[PDB]
Amino acid sequence: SLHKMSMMAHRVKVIPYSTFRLNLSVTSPYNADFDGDEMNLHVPQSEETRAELSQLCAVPLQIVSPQSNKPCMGIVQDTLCGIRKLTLRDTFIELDQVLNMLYWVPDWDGVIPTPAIIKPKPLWSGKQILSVAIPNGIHLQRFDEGTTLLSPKDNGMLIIDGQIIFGVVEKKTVGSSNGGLIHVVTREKGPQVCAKLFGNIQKVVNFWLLHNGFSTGIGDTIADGPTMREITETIAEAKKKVLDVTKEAQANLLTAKHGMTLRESFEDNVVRFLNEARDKAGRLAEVNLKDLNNVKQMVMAGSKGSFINIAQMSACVGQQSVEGKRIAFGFVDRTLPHFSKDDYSPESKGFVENSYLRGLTPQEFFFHAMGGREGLIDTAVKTAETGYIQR
Amino acid sequence: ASRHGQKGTIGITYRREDMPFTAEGIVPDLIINPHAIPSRMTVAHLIECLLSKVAALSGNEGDASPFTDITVEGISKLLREHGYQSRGFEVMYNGHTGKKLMAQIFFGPTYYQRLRHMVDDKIHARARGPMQVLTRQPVEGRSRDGG
Amino acid sequence: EEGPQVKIREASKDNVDFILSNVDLAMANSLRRVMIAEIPTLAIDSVEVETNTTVLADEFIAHRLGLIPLQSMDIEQLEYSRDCFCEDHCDKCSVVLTLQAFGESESTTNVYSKDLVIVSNLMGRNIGHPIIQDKEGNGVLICKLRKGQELKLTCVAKKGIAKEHAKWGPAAAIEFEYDPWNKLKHTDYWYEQDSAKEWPQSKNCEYEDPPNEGDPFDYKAQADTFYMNVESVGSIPVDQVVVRGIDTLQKKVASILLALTQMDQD
Amino acid sequence: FDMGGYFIINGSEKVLIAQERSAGNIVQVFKKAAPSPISHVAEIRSALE
Amino acid sequence: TLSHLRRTNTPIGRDGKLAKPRQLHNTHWGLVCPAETPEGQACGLVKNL
Amino acid sequence: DESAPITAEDSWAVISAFFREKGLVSQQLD
Amino acid sequence: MNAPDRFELFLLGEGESKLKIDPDTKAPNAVVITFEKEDHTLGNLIRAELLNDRKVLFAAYKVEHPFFARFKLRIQTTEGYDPKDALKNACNSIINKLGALKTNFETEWNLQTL
Amino acid sequence: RGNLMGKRVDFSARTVISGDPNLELDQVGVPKSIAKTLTYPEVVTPYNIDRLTQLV
Amino acid sequence: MIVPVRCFSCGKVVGDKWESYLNLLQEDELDEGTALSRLGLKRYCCRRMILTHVDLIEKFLRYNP
Amino acid sequence: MSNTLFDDIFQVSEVDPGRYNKVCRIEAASTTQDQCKLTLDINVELFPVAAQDSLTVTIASSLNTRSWRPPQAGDRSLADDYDYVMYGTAYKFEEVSKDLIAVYYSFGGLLMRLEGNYRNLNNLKQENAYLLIRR
Amino acid sequence: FIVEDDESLGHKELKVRKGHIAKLMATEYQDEYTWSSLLNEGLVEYIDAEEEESILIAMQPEDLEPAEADVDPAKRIRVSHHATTFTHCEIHPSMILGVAASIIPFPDHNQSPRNTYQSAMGKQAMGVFLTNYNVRMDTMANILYYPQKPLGTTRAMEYLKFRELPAGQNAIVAIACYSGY
RNA sequence: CAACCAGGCU
DNA sequence: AAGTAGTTAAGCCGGTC
DNA sequence: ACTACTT
Ligand SMILES: [Mg+2]
Ligand SMILES: [Zn+2]
Ligand SMILES: [Zn+2]
Repeated sequence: SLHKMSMMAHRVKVIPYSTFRLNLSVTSPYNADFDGDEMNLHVPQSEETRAELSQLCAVPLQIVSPQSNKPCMGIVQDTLCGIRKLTLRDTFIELDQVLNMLYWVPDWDGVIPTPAIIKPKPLWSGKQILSVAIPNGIHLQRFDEGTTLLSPKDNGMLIIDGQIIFGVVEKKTVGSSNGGLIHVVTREKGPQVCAKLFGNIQKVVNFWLLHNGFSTGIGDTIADGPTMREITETIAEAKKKVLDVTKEAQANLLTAKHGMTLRESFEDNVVRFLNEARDKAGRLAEVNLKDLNNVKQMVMAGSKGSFINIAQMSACVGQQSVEGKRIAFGFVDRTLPHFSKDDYSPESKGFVENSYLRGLTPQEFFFHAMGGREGLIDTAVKTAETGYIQR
Repeated sequence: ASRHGQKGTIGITYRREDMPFTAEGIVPDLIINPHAIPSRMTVAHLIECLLSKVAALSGNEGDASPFTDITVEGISKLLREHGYQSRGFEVMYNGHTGKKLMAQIFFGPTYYQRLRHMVDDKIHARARGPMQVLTRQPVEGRSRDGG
Repeated sequence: EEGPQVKIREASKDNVDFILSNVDLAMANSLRRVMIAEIPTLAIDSVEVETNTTVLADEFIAHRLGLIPLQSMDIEQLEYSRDCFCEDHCDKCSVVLTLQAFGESESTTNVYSKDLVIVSNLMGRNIGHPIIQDKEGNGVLICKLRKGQELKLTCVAKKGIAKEHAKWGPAAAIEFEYDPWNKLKHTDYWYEQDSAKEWPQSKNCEYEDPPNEGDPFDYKAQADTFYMNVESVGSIPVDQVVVRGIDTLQKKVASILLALTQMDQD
Repeated sequence: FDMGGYFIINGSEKVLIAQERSAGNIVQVFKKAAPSPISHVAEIRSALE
Repeated sequence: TLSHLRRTNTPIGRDGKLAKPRQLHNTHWGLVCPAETPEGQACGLVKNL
Repeated sequence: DESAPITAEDSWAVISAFFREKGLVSQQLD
Repeated sequence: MNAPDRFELFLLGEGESKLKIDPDTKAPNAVVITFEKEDHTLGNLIRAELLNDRKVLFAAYKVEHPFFARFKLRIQTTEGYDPKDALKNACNSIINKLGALKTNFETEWNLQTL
Repeated sequence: RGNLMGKRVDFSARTVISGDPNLELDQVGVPKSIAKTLTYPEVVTPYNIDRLTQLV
Repeated sequence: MIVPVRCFSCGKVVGDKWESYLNLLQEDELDEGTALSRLGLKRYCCRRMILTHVDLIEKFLRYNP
Repeated sequence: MSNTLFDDIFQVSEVDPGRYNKVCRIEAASTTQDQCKLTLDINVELFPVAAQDSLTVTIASSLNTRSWRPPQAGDRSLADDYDYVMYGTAYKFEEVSKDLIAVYYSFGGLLMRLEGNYRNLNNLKQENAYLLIRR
Repeated sequence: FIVEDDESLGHKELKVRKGHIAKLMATEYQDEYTWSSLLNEGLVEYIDAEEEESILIAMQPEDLEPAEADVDPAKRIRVSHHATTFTHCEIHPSMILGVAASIIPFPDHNQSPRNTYQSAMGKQAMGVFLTNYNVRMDTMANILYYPQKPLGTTRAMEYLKFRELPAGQNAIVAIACYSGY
């Protein structure tokens, strides 16, 4: 229990089956995931006692948090990843179903709103119905990058009188962001209205996604043929960009950067090269992945994974390291007994050229391990150390 | 759990009539969420499936051993050899309506371990009960009925 | 004939590939499902162990006796123990099978779906016969046993559908597909280079006129003609899993009218 | 299939766990901290095998 | 049962944590498994052959 | 050519022979 | 342990009634009907058909939450035309269609071999 | 530290949690077996004499 | 550990096909891959079933009382 | 106001589908005022569009509103004498200096921009606004 | 493996040769030429940590030996046998692992830590710890009804006896968002 | 309703 | 200048005395 | 580990 929010008041809803079921947007505050995590529940006992809970610590109230003057709950996973797709101009929805989506929203004034498209076939736009969730008067304006009142890229976000005028919806809008659709609805309509908004939004989006479906698998991890080769040389060239600086230091022709050894200044240059390359190898694939790519879609919405993720899966994992210094010579002047002494080449100080699609080599593997093993350690240190501080 | 530190708990269970399906009839036993793959970066899972979808078809114990000369490429080609999409995906229909699913799912087998620790051996509740003797506070342990 | 036609492509004793034409996807699926889970069957549902020395524990075995398909031709004239008035059960609501095995052979004695012995009177009606499609006529190996391992049970098959539990299911798989050349754009093929290249076209691509560029998008496009295939397990004949399907789904829709009726009076 | 390698004390299957440590009799040199009357050290832990 | 039979303990210490030993060594290659070790707590202190 | 080189797959046969004799819990025993 | 009884999926429990009709207020001449111990199977279909009766301004249905066998159906119709009836018809239609489809599948089947 | 600043308590329950896209943010699904364990002392009042006798 | 009756995934009886498969391998010196296609096990849900089952029961029977 | 509020025909300068399988933002100028420029996203699946084209654009606040009804209009009023009619709301009424004023319309996503300066008493800033296209 | 350049008919090369191998599978099939033999016949040798210091090793026996006189784009990318000092060769890298990690499919395709988990989580699964469970009276114990070996496998399995005593099943899994549960 | 040693899960 | 005690995350769940 | 007052 780290902050107020780790403890909140909920309404009992007796259901069957042995598990405590809670909504998901309230998952974030406790830090709850379902790999088998448990949660305790205390039952108030006095009339005035439950009052304190219902009036002072009910989830609805905890929504916009003082820890950092912004909402602390918002849309996540499915609902989120799925709210994006439901938005894009590209996405149109037809009557028979729109009618269901309409119904699903427990408020809906039971007034089918005119399709944007009447022409040959009466079509409704994602945004359109989604907006039936957004109450009235909620006013919002964003402007991301190439945003422009006619936002081509379908950027930023414009919602008026509670209806989406333009721009896709994702994390930045319907997340626990600062200028949040949530941050606004809360302050503007009440902690109740907002509370129910998560609901409505969810039930629609959730439902729509149920039928539009979504997925992912290896197919989304392999980068285009040439974009791969194009990468194998982005790697390789950096290999020599290194080789040189290496001989150029074996000849004793390098200015020891003020305050640093030659060796100090040496590695420093090396590393900056590899990673530098690594990121590039990455970026390449990142933009090489088209919109239909699932892994990307997820990154776009902001529901999971980011740059470096695609990077290590499709492009190149990168230089593994420990305590700053790349792998070291635990084996008298070398890394493993599969190396000749005094070798400094990347292929020895722990640079993983292979991606995860490809597959590490024994060395690549073991080194990676040594790297991981460090995280797993300070993870178990920067934890209890944190604990004592927090107390 | 899978074989990739991919632990998880059930949340609901549906019967075939509700489960999504592939025109060929087959339906899933599990349905894990795409989201716990991009961040976890556990590609092996993905691959194990493709290789096992095949091995299941061809009936030849798939070799997913560490450092081998196998490749998704090889595996993809051989799966295409059996008529199913090259990467694994297939198109599926929504068991409720029967309409197609605008997307295609990553279908195919995977070895999953049912691990110890099941809800019913945990779910515990107490409202007044056994009390310690020194402390006069509630005893400890669901097994002793403590709070 | 009149409304939604059929046109059985192949067909056998264990499958009925056919083409459901001129129907609503809704209806097609509805039927699809009804077949899968609400068609009444018959299966062992109560097992009274008197003796067992096998290596498989009581319930282990019981569980199985449930999936051992039984004859359910006239299941439609047997009663749901629950609706019958006999305190518990009777010949009017259930079948009683028996099993008794003893390892005599010095070599692994095998217990099969065949060794089941009906004891209750079937008041003359195909029901309760351990369905066998096995080539040697033994079907479903219930369990093996050593030297002197015995095993004496008693079974009591009752009505029951799939919703209640799987063993009462009769379908087991059901191919379902439509619009093989994505014409209504109900999907959005994933790919690297080419949709067509990477994505296998189906057997049914034939029975329907390929796309052909030029033409604009047929948005008025509905969806009839479904290439199905109702396999079967035995309990009931492939044809049945489809007729009785078409029926039950009908009686179901029926009751809704009937309900609307009593509703009026009060 | 049992591969043994364990014991059976008072009934339950007990396993003696491998214990790790620094090999005896061997010389090693270690440097000292900034505050230290000593610079370096030569250590050898002698143990009659 | 197997993996338990090939497990090793490595006495903690006062200034525990650090990583002098909780770390994965080069010398370790081939002798001890790189991936298998307990999460948190005695992480890397218990190794598997 | 009972003396030609040795490729990949061959490794296994050796390993097999290893555990044949030694056995997963060797150390504990010896 | 806290598992319901499988059969509750279809056995109208003591004092429940397949149908229950409550008039929607948010809009005129349209009603909401609760179908107990039923599911998509029946729902989607009664929803589909209802989508034909042109005198039906609105029709949708939703399964409240998986755990429970039941769904709400909302039907809105042009004035003077009562929804209850609209439901009625689309029901029959569904049967009639099925009847044919039954007949026809049998026809086919008899003219077969193997 | 472990008796006064914190302690074991009555009327408390705990099991495995699982998300449900069908509950209002502020609700919490409680298993029957647990609702039937945990109780709440409620005073008899002309306001509830009825409901309450029903339950008793 | 005895042949599962019916397929977890589609339910198609599969208890009988045990011995048959075991023979279309031993005697009929055939390859699993098709030995199954032989027994009628089309799609993988069912294939996986037989192909993988581990008939431990035998090893069990080889015990005593 | 059951009466049109703008009319003309433009010729497709160029139609664009940036990452949009079923929608294209298009542009064309007026074959009258050399002031009337136009931008309009179009569902080019339910009305294809190829550059250089005689297209009629209209506006108006009707079609001869509330709970949108189905067809039933087998025979009803229908200013549908076109082959693509949308509906949306007007948000911006920008003044590109001079006497040139542009307005923005959005139809649940699909946007649009008009030019000139003659709908002085016509292009009201109202939500109302069915867009229509013919030929 | 010992690689002594004893090749008076070429370069530096592995002691053991295709004959040795076939003379082993020989006795394998007979279920005389054991492990012990591979040892005494100075073909394979036990090199500890300390001694490991003063030696050079080749990962792949082959690949890392013959001369350099196209390259698969799908395969990974290895360095090479740049040297001839190779005194020993790795029987097979896979062996750096351990009982746990050995059952992990494609561990050379997972972000490192992911594998440390499967390493202690697998110690929490169910299966058939022995075949005589029926005769054992241990406090607590679980046996999976119908265990299946796995579709995906590892050459390491074989010796760990995984396929005869699995610990899970092969589930027709689908990766997609559905009801949202 | 004991402790103390010990081990394990998130 | 070394040394030597205290604090060291939080909750839940087999063996001798 | 890490800080204080002892050693
Ligand atoms: Mg967790
Ligand atoms: Zn009876
Ligand atoms: Zn199957």
